Amino acid sequence: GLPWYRVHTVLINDPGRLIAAHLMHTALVAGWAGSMALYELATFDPSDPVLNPMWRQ
Amino acid sequence: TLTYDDIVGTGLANKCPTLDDTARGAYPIDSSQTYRIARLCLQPTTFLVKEEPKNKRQEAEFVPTKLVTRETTSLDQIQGELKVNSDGSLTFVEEDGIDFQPVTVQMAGGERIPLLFTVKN
Ligand code: CLA
Ligand code: CLA
Ligand code: CLA
Ligand code: CLA
Ligand code: CLA
Ligand SMILES: CC1=C(/C=C/C(C)=C/C=C/C(C)=C/C=C/C=C(C)/C=C/C=C(C)/C=C/C2=C(C)CCCC2(C)C)C(C)(C)CCC1
Ligand SMILES: CCCCCCCCCCCCO[C@@H]1O[C@H](CO)[C@@H](O[C@H]2O[C@H](CO)[C@@H](O)[C@H](O)[C@H]2O)[C@H](O)[C@H]1O
Ligand SMILES: CCCCCCCS[C@@H]1O[C@H](CO)[C@@H](O)[C@H](O)[C@H]1O
Repeated sequence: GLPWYRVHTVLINDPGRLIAAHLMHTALVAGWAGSMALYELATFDPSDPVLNPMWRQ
Repeated sequence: TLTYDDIVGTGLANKCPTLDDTARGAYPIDSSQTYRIARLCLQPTTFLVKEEPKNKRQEAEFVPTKLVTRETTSLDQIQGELKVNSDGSLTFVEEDGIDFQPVTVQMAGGERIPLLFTVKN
C-alpha cells in the first residue's frame, strides 16, 4: 500500500477532495488565529503600555 | 404634576427636579428668620475613578467608568437645618434622608468599583 509519507498523494487526481483538504487546512489556520487571539486576550495586561507593552508579555 | 403611575418604570424616579431657564432670580435671606432645606436631591451623572499608576510618581488621572447597577444612584428626600451665621454665610446641617446609595461602576478592562455614594452628616 502507500507508505506513511505518501498518504496525501491520493489527492493528486481528485480536484474536489484536494479543495476539501485545502479548505480543512484553511479552517485549521483560521481556527489557530482565533484561538491564539483568545488566549492572548485572556493573558494580556493592558494597564501599562509604557513599561509593560504587548512585546514584553 | 406627575403621579406615581405616570412615573413608574420611566427612570424619572432617579432624576432630581429641575428649574426653568427663567429661574435666575434671588432668594432673600432674612437674618431673623429660621431656615431649613425641606428637600435636597443629588443626581449623579458621572462617576470618575482615580487610576492607580505603577511608578507612583506619575500624576494620577480620574478616568470614566460604566455604571452597572442601573438607575438606583440618586440621593433624595434629604432634609436639614439651614443656619444663618454671624458673617452672613449659610450653613446646611444634614439631619435625615435617603442620603446614601451603593453604586458599582466598572473600569475599562472590567475591574469593578463599588462605593457608598453618600452625603451622610
Ligand atoms: C491539515 C491537516 C490534514 C488534512 C486536511 C488531512 C487529510 C487527509 N488525510 Mg492526513 N494526516 C495529517 C493531517 C491532515 N490530513 C497528520 C498531522 C497526520 C499524522 C497523524 C496525517 C496522517 C494520515 C494517515 C495515516 C492517512 C491520512 C489520510 C488523509 C486523507 C483522509 C482523511 C484521514 O484519514 O485523516 C486522518 C488524520 C487524522 C485523524 C489526523 C490526526 C489528528 C492529529 C493527531 C491531532 C489530533 C486532533 C486533536 C483535535 C488535537 C489534539 C491536541 C492535543 C493538545 C491533545 C485526507 C486527504 C488517509 C489517506 O487517505 O491515505 C491514503 C490516511 O490513511 N492522513
Ligand atoms: C505547501 C506545502 C507543502 C505541501 C502541500 C506538500 C505536499 C506533499 N508533500 Mg511535500 N514538503 C514540503 C512542503 C509541502 N509538501 C516541505 C516544506 C518539505 C521539507 C520538510 C517537504 C518535503 C517532502 C518529502 C521528503 C516528501 C514530501 C511529500 C509530499 C506529498 C505527500 C505528503 C504526505 O502524504 O505526508 C504525510 C505526512 C504525515 C502522515 C505526517 C507528517 C508529520 C510531520 C513530519 C510532523 C508534523 C507536521 C506538523 C503537523 C505541521 C505544522 C504546520 C507547519 C506549517 C509547521 C504531498 C504532495 C512526499 C512525496 O513526495 O510522496 C510522493 C515525500 O516523500 N514532501
Ligand atoms: C470563478 C472565479 C474563481 C474565484 C473567485 C476563485 C477563488 C478561489 N479559488 Mg479558484 N478556481 C477557479 C476559479 C475561481 N477561484 C476555477 C475555474 C478552477 C478550476 C476548477 C479553480 C481551481 C481551484 C482549486 C483547486 C483551489 C482553488 C482555490 C480558490 C480559493 C483560494 C483562496 C482562499 O481559500 O481564501 C480563503 C477563503 C475565504 C477568505 C472566503 C471565501 C468565500 C467564498 C468564496 C464564498 C463562497 C461562494 C461560492 C458559493 C463558493 C465557491 C465559489 C468558487 C468561485 C470558489 C479562492 C476562494 C483553493 C481553495 O478553495 O482553498 C481553500 C483551491 O484549493 N481554485
Ligand atoms: C505559509 C504558511 C504555511 C504553509 C506553506 C503550510 C504548509 C503545510 N501545512 Mg500548515 N499551518 C500554518 C501555515 C502553513 N502551513 C499555520 C499558520 C498553522 C496554524 C498553527 C498551520 C497548521 C497546520 C496543521 C495542523 C497541519 C498543517 C499541515 C501543512 C502541510 C500539508 C501538506 C502535507 O501533507 O505536508 C506533509 C508534511 C510535511 C511536508 C512536513 C512539514 C514539516 C514542517 C515544515 C516542520 C515540522 C517540524 C517538526 C518535524 C515537528 C514539529 C515539532 C513537534 C514537537 C510538534 C503543508 C506542509 C499538515 C501536515 O503537516 O500534514 C501531515 C497539518 O496537519 N498546517
Ligand atoms: C476573510 C478575510 C480576512 C481578513 C480581513 C483577515 C484579517 C486578519 N487576519 Mg486572518 N485569516 C483569514 C482571513 C482574513 N483575515 C483566513 C482565510 C485564514 C486562514 C489562512 C486567516 C489566518 C490568519 C492567521 C494565522 C493570522 C491572521 C491574522 C489576521 C490579522 C492580521 C492580518 C495580517 O497581518 O496579514 C498579513 C498578510 C500578508 C502579509 C499577505 C501576504 C501576501 C503574499 C505576499 C502574496 C503572495 C502571492 C501573490 C499571488 C503574489 C502576487 C500578488 C500580485 C498583486 C503581484 C487581521 C485582523 C493574524 C492575527 O492577528 O491573528 C489573530 C494572524 O496571525 N489570519
Ligand atoms: C463548526 C461550526 C462552528 C464552530 C467552529 C469552531 C468552534 C471552530 C474552532 C476551531 C479551533 C479552536 C481551531 C484550532 C486550531 C489549532 C491549530 C491548527 C494548532 C496547531 C498547532 C501546531 C501546528 C503547533 C505546532 C508546534 C508545536 C506543538 C510546538 C512548537 C513548534 C510548533 C509551532 C511547530 C460555528 C459555530 C462557528 C459555525 C459553523 C459551524
Ligand atoms: C465562540 C467561542 C468563544 C469562547 C470565549 C473564550 C474567550 C476567552 C478570552 C476572552 C478574554 C477573557 O478575559 C478574562 O478576563 C478576566 C479579567 O482580566 C480574567 O479573570 C481573572 O481576573 C478577574 C479580575 O481580576 C477575577 O475576577 C477572576 O477571578 C480572574 O480569574 C480571566 O482570567 C480572563 O481570561
Ligand atoms: C469570542 C469572544 C467572546 C469573549 C469576549 C469576552 C469579553 S471581552 C474581555 O472582557 C474582560 C473583562 O471586562 C477584559 O478583562 C478583557 O480584556 C476582554 O478581552
